[PDB]
Amino acid sequence: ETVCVTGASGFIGSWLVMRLLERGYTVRATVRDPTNVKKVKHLLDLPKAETHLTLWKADLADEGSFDEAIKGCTGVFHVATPMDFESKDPENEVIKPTIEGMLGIMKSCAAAKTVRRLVFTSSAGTVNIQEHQLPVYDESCWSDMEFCRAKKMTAWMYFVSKTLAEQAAWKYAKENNIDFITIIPTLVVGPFIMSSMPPSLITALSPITGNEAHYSIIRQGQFVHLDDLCNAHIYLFENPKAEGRYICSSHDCIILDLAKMLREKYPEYNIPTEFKGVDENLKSVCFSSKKLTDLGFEFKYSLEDMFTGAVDTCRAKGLLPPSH
Ligand SMILES: NC(=O)c1ccc[n+]([C@@H]2O[C@H](COP(=O)([O-])OP(=O)(O)OC[C@H]3O[C@@H](n4cnc5c(N)ncnc54)[C@H](OP(=O)(O)O)[C@@H]3O)[C@@H](O)[C@H]2O)c1
Ligand SMILES: O=C1C[C@@H](c2ccc(O)c(O)c2)Oc2cc(O)cc(O)c21
Repeated sequence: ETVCVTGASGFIGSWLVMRLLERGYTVRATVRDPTNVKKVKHLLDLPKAETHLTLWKADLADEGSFDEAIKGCTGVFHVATPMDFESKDPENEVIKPTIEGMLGIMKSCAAAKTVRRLVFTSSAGTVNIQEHQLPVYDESCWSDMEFCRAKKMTAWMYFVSKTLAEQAAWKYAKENNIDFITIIPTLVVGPFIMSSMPPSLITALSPITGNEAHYSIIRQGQFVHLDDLCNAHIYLFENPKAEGRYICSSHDCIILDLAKMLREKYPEYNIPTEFKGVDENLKSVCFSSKKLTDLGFEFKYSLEDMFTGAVDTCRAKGLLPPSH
């Protein structure tokens, strides 16, 4: 069957396309710019690309731009999203196109008549952005927008756009009887096929690069392997019993435990031993994937698997130095 993957050039998007083509799907992959060789070469080099992959030019900012790609598809994976954390105009450059792009794709789907299920890749930032952290989060939990806008932590604008897009999407879905599923990943770590630094790995490997601004996301961190996440996407698209939101998260630990793991695996890098405002008594915060595992889904990868995959790929591609 024929599925549309939005944001196919990205970290998650490109791996998903790979796994979909591997599974025998016909894939329509969207990108903003098909003349960009660094964005498309990795898609075209995929096994089955010549015969089973087409590229479509589309932007979330343009009304109706996903109309042609979606017509004829039996499913849609909406993975694309504005990823700028440092935007000087957050409302127009990030928040607004995320929500209207999302609703636009849902309408593009309704207009197609062929789409049997829309799978939206949401974000853990729609779940646990509040002042007090619960010990365990599930699918009933939503982020606090007032707190998010006021605190203005790293990625606040991104957290707001994702939260607002998902809530708007559920409203549209309930009112128009659209078979709609969302997947909520935590921090996605692993090897990848794209040629530039995946945004999440800026966060995940902060302990190695010393990027302190990203510490706030991993302070009480939750993680999932790229390949487990993409298999969860395919699983929930194919599983007829699937409904509502699904958390997809396999591990949790505080920055201290993560930095420990990395020092032990990578002695060549300068990884801190102490982090300001963080003690051994800091509670680990868990995202519960029980709804997903209850369906029959199995995670296959460990925290060590994720990070070795990520660092090894970064090295291979010259995105991390060999040592410090
Ligand atoms: N990775 C994680 O840790 C993580 C965790 C939770 C949720 N997520 C979600 O997973 C999805 C993919 O994340 P990612 O890590 O793969 O990020 P990524 O590498 O930045 O991929 C995002 C893709 O979106 C596309 N895009 C950006 N702006 C667009 C626009 N205005 N119109 C159309 N496409 C646009 C870009 O493709 P082009 O530049 O080629 O057009 C980019 O390749 C996002 O929805 C994100 O919210 C990611
Ligand atoms: O989309 C995400 C997930 C996000 C995150 C992970 C775990 C949490 O508890 C949480 O509130 C948010 O962190 C990210 C960091 C990035 O650099 C890129 C992302 O897409 C994300």
